[PDB]
Amino acid sequence: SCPTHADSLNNLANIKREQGNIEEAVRLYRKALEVFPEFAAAHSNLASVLQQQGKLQEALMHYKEAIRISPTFADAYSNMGNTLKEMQDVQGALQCYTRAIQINPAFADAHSNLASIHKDSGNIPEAIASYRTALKLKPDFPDAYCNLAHCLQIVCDWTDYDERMKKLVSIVADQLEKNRLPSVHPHHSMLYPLSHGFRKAIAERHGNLCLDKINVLHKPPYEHPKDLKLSDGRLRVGYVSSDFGNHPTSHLMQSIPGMHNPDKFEVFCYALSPDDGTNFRVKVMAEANHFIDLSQIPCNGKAADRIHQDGIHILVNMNGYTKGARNELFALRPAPIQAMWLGYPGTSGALFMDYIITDQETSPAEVAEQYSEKLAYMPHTFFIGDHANMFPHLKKKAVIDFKIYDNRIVLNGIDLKAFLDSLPDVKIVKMKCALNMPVIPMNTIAEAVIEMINRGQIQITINGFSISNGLATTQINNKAATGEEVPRTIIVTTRSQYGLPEDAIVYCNFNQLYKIDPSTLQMWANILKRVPNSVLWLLRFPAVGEPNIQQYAQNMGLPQNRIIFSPVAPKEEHVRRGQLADVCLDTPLCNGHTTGMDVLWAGTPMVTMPGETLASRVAASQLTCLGCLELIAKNRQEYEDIAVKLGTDLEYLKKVRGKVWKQRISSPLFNTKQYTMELERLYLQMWEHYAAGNKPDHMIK
Ligand SMILES: O=c1ccn([C@@H]2O[C@H](COP(=O)(O)OP(=O)(O)O)[C@@H](O)[C@H]2O)c(=O)[nH]1
Repeated sequence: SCPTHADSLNNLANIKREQGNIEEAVRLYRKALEVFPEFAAAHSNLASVLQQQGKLQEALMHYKEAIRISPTFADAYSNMGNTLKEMQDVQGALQCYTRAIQINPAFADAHSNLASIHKDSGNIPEAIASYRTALKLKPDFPDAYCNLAHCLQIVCDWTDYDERMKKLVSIVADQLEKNRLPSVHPHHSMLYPLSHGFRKAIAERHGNLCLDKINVLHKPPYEHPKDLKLSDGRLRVGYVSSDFGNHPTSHLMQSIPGMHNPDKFEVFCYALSPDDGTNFRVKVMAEANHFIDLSQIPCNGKAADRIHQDGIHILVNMNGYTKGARNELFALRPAPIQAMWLGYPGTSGALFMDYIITDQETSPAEVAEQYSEKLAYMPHTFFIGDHANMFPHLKKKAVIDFKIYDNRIVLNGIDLKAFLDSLPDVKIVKMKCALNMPVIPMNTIAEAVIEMINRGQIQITINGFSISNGLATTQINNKAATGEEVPRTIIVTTRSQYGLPEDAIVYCNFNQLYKIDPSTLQMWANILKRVPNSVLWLLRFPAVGEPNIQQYAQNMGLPQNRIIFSPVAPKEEHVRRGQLADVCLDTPLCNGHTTGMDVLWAGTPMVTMPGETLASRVAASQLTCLGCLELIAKNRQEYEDIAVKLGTDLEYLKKVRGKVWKQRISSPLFNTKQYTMELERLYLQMWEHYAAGNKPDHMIK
């Protein structure tokens, strides 16, 4: 019952904790509490190691004790908050934060945590405010600084940008050198000028967080299959994602599990999130050989057991370091071969991952040192899209002529042909080097369509055919607006709907604004200045970034009307309105990935400049697969030149649009059947290699 004794125990456990011996520390803390139970400091310490080990429910118990013993303990309130946050009790976490701030107005950590809550809930201006307050109270505060840095990045606040990037590097450099966990998230490292080494290290450090959380389970190594006998000659492939539902990932690969060859493969889909009722989740469950809902097995131990009992040979990680990931499953290694795929544009940096599925364009062998996994190449690009299936109505288009452009007033529809054949005089414009663009002339009918658009009407009727206003698809068929269903009506899309000029080159970029940096905007200003008859089309993504971007745009000499903003739209509208643009200017810092497949499906030429990171090379990979090497810039000047040519030489622009318009169908880019077959071949290399007794090595065909 001696406090001086218990205190000595506490001091000793801190020692064991800094040596990285988490397990012995817990034993010492527990000894201190057995001696002197009213020991606030011991409860608080034991709580944060229990939190590290993912034993949240029990850590919460000890934080509460620490609070009862010392009601002035703002540090304990703030930590207990983090625990509740991790338990998905954000209401209770918020209470813990504000209460710490009430007790100690100058307690920086609580302000930083309060900010994070806002940052997660999309309230960026509020998060930015609380971070700034935390930094005023505690100027040397890496976590706060780096998160604020990301907030500023999100809304395009480039105040002291150059100096900011320099301090981020200095922070990561100092933390890595002192063997601490870097304040920069692995997913965000792709945005800052860190060395390839630093990025991988960050990733690794983060991957190790899973280890304390699984070591606690005390699980033995799993015995993996050495053959395919128990699976009747079938390779068992497990796809693990928290995004089987209305999420970009499903928009890319939902068709794949059903395209696997049942003779050689047995597809197991492991959902980390619960059913959201969308068709995406419905399709994958219906076409996968087995669909397992792991969201109902919260214990990573019991969940990995499930995977192992299914007998998976190749386990595929589609989350990496994104929201909803449960990499503890991979840390446990329930499969002999575990690969990174599609969902995360980076390296896990962790031992528990063997391959990263990619291609020679995205990840050339000379930069194989930015990954920790062995490279596994797909023949063309590793990127795939399900556009051919989700938006087949965009396979053909038709225009209306107002005195011929291919992107001023556009009609799409599965029944578009039958409607045209009902019209009196339709001119059929040929595309050279089997393809044509029907042109509806300015008639009484063509006037009624314009009319519906100008008056903001939902829809009209022409010769019994249903003509829909592209702005109101969600009132006509919400499932069709989200991409879950193919539209059953003919849709009209115009530049007037979005305030785009009818007589100008339209450069577009439909990415989140965080992908844009000062150097990129400067590049785009140079283009707009060299092509005076043009505008830049961007999205309010988020809206608060618009005033910031516009502000810098005018510092570069661009009048307001040069950049035109639109609101974020439903999937189908988003993809469809891409048809309106003449050219898409890709962001070099982090390319449009899904967004890249989007603009390409509309037959819109995309100009890109491949960097060194995987994230910055996906666009070029897409383009080479498509067959457009002349849209790939080697440097900033060639990028600006390529865009200035497409903008000023109208025949060259017509020729390239015609290329993308044809090749998006003829190339293997949107071919999910071929892609799946290539993927299967890649798997079999992986398996043959492992069965032959070898350890993972690069897979270049
Ligand atoms: O106006 C828009 C703009 C974007 N998107 C969708 O939002 C997602 C963007 O997510 P992400 O930032 O991850 O795109 P990526 O980085 O993969 O290109 C994509 O599915 C787009 O199709 C949309 O539905 N409407």
